[PDB]
Amino acid sequence: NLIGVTHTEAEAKALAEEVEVQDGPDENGELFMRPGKISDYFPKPYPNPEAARAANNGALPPDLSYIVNARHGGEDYVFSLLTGYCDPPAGVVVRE
Amino acid sequence: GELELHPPAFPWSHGGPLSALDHSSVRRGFQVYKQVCSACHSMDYVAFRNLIGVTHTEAEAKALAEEVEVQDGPDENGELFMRPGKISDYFPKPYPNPEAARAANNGALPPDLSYIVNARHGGEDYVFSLLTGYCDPPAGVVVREGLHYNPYFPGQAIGMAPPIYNEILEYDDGTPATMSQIAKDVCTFLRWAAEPEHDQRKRMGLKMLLISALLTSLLYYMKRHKWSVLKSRKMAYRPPK
Amino acid sequence: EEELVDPLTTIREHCEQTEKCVKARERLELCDARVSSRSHTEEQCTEELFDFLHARDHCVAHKLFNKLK
Amino acid sequence: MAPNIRKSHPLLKMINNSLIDLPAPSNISAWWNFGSLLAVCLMTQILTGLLLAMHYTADTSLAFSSVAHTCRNVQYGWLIRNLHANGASFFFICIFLHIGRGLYYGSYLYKETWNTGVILLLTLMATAFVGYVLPWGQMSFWGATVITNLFSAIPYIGHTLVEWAWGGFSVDNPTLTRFFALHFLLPFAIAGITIIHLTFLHESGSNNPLGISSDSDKIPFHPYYSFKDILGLTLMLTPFLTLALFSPNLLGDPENFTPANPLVTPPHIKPEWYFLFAYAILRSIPNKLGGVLALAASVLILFLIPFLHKSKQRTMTFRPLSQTLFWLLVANLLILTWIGSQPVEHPFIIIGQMASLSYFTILLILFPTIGTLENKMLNY
Amino acid sequence: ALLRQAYSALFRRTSTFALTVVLGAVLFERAFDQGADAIFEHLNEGKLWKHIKHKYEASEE
Amino acid sequence: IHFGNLARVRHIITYSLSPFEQRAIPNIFSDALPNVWRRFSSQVFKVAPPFLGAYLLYSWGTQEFERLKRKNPADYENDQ
Amino acid sequence: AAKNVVTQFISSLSASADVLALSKIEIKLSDIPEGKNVAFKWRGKPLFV
Ligand code: HEC
Ligand code: HEM
Ligand code: HEM
Ligand SMILES: CO/N=C(/C(=O)OC)c1ccccc1COc1cc(C)c(I)cc1C
Ligand SMILES: CCCCCCCCO[C@@H]1O[C@H](CO)[C@@H](O)[C@H](O)[C@H]1O
Ligand SMILES: [Zn+2]
Repeated sequence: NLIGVTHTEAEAKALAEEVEVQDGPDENGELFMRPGKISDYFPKPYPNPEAARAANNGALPPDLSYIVNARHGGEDYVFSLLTGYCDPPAGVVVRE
Repeated sequence: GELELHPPAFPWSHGGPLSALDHSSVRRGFQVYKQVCSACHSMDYVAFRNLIGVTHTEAEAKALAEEVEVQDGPDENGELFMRPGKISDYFPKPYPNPEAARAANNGALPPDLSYIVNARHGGEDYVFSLLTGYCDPPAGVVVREGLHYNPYFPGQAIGMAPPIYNEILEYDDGTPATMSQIAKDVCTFLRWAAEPEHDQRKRMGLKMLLISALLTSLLYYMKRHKWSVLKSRKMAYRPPK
Repeated sequence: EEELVDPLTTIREHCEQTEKCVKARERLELCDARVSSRSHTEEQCTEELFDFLHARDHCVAHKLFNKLK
Repeated sequence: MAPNIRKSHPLLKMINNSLIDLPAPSNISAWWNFGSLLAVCLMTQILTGLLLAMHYTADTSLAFSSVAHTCRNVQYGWLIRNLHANGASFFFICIFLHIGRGLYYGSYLYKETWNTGVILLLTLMATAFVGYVLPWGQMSFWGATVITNLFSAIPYIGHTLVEWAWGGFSVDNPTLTRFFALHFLLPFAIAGITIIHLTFLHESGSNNPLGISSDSDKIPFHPYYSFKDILGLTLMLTPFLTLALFSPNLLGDPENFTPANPLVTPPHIKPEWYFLFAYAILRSIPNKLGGVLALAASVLILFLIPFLHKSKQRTMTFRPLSQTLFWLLVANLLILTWIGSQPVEHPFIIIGQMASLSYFTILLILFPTIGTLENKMLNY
Repeated sequence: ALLRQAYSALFRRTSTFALTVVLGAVLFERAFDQGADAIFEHLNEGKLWKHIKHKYEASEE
Repeated sequence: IHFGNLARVRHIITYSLSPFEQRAIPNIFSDALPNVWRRFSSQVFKVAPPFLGAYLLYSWGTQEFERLKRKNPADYENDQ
Repeated sequence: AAKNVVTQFISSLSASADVLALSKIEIKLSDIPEGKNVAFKWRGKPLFV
């Protein structure tokens, strides 16, 4: 998708090679590893939500594909969230 | 093209338009699969619940389904885990993917046996003869290392090892485990497994034939009745001359 | 006294000794005999064999199930 | 405006003047029942069709399993399925009788009613063709590939038409899905045209077995033909149910009980009986392009029929010669059918080419010729 | 004289007629099934689970 | 209006009786069957022939196919 | 016939063999200790006992 958009057909190939993907099975039935190709989708950082929650405290870092159109205010909103963390005002106690 | 040998036609208990499945046999047939075929053969479309009211008690089934461990999850860690089987579970695959099965059968892929009978020409008549029917090759026929001879299978070289042999297990119902007796049952089971409806469908056919015959007769009267007016009709051409 | 025998192989016998089965089982051996002796023949007694089994088994079917349960 | 309430109601005036007060010959036979049957048939397929569609999943990884689930899990699912697959046949049977009838009584002189007919058939044919792929079984798959692959015989403008039709480079999901959509659609389009069909008919009324003005003696559709029609229905519905309730798969090939696998090809690839005759003609000509044409024309030919009528009389009732030529033709189809259920080895092949060769020859030369010659024997 | 009596109380008024079919049908169903089911089963004596059930229902372990 | 414009017909009388006054399927033997035969008879020699003439070709075609599968002992008379 | 065929098709849309399977879940009252809580899974949503 990146090609013709933000990268060269070259950049992308390489860019996609920086990752290892799970393909197969092979002649033995085992799953194996291989270097990424342009026809590959951006790697998941986890294998399933139950796991992600595990490494973020119950919190589930939502897939960011459609995120902007998924929250009210889109980018205007997704911006302010990032650029905008701060200390709580009086009476506001944030759980550990 | 080439020469084949068509299986004869055994008079299966359930071969009649009005004859159901000898559930007694099926129950056994089941075991034959459960303790023999379910070693290389999958039956993905059946599940222990299906057995209830058919060949086992709701009790038998539960227990029967518990004899297995299944993979569920993920859990509150994401890992997959193990648990004992429940009726709502489908008969366990003996492998995880063909590529693997082939690996443990010499390229050969023991096909899922769910719809098998309706998947091969001659159904059970066929699937029977195959089992009860392996033998030595005739002159000129050399079988490659790894395949066994069976005239009832195209190419005569099947990758399946003769699966049954007298007393290869024991029917806890008492029936003598003679080979054919096994193949008989397993085939019968195969039919059920492939079309549970079987019975109810034939029970319907009956009802349908009865209503049908009666309602056609009735309609035929009424058709004639009304039409009489025309078929009885008489006409004359009387000009003024 | 109670020696477990597969009705199959029994009825298989009874049939092999039958007008058709015999006039076939004979047709085979004849093939086999020559085919086996010969070293350079492409011949195969498949046909003949089938002829036999086709006959044998037909017979088998007609009776084999009366014995099984 | 009017006394009763079925002639002054812009709706009942259409449920009436088309099925109750409708002027019908008094002598039409059983070969006229296929009309309504064909209809009723549709009315049913569509219904069972939906009922299934409500449980189907069009996807090369669930199509088979869904259909299977539909049978094993859905209440009366299996029943509903049978009826549909068999409804298909019942449908064709009725169509073929319907068509034969029209040929044997020159109903095709009703040009429009005829051409609409032909189209209706075409649509029905296409319709099944797609519906077959849905269960995505071996035959489902391969039948798709074999047929769709013919298109690539057209020069230039085809090698593309195909990859477009597939949505890819081979029959795959992209196809399945679009076929399902198509199978959902076409039936309706059939229902639609069927309306136009019956209209062009009501512009002249039914042709009768004798082939002479019925005006001298016509009867009201009801109860005469409404009654006849229902009896006709039962006299068919019986075997339809009889086979579909006692011998389900008698008709359907088994290779379709084996989940489609693009890697392995079935021993023999052969369609459902109602496509056999055509299959046989396709396979008679060795040359994808030619065979394609022969297939096309093998069915398209129908359109010509009207322009190939030479007898001074309409129905063959009073034309012995034509009649046997007609039955020679019918049997000529049986053969083609049979030849289609067989491989491509002698004698079949030669018998094949002949049958097809005679099929066209009859509808193109004999029929029109024996017709003329017939006329002169009447001394006309 | 059933035919008479019938044509009078039943098949006369298109109302009692219909009313008969309804009720009539009710009876038909209720008793056509029995017969059919019974016939069917008989033709399959001891093959159905309805028969071989006594062998595991409260008689094992 | 489709009942009246049809055609000009004169001097024809027709008499018919209510269904109730006449018989349901009258004279099954004296009239019915005899005609059922008549009809059958008249057509057989038109229809039947080619159908029959096909059964042959089907038979020969099929029958002969099998024959071409069995081996010809003459191919193997000098394979010593 | 009518009545039947119609019943047949109508029950067709109601729940199927499988969905009716996960329908119910039972719990043994003779394996749960005092105080401690254990949660299962029912009609998708967890169940507390
Ligand atoms: C030892 C593993 C093994 C077991 C256990 C086994 N089979 Fe098979 N079976 C196979 C294999 C492998 C094949 C495939 C051979 C081939 O297709 O070349 C096969 C194929 C089949 C086929 C037929 C394939 C065809 O095309 O006709 C059927 C039917 C079948 N098995 C039935 C059974 C039955 C019945 C049982 C149990 C009573 C059974 N098998 C037990 C290994 C086994
Ligand atoms: C889509 C399905 C079709 C339906 C549901 C249908 C229905 C009908 C109906 C209701 C009639 C009136 C009664 C009768 O059958 O004689 C009719 C007549 C006719 N149909 Fe069709 N038809 C169909 C297909 C066709 C086809 C494929 C042809 C042939 C190309 C065709 C040709 C005719 C002709 C010529 C008549 C005139 C009947 C006569 O001679 O009186 N129809 N059709
Ligand atoms: C023109 C009338 C119809 C014809 C001739 C027809 C024919 C068929 C055929 C040929 C099949 C293959 C059946 C098999 O597996 O043996 C089929 C399947 C199916 N049809 Fe139809 N169909 C018709 C209408 C419909 C309609 C209107 C729908 C719904 C809009 C529908 C939905 C399906 C579905 C879900 C399947 C796939 C699952 C299955 O095979 O049962 N059909 N149809
Ligand atoms: C998707 O394949 N469907 C098939 C079928 O028979 O569906 C009912 C099928 C299966 C195996 C081989 C060929 C086909 C389709 O063949 C066709 C299809 C159509 C339309 C016609 I005109 C003529 C022929 C010969
Ligand atoms: C020509 C019209 C024939 C209609 C026949 C109606 C047959 C439907 O009969 C069905 O039989 C099943 C088996 O016992 C039952 O389980 C169903 O409830 C019943 O409706
Ligand atoms: Zn096949």
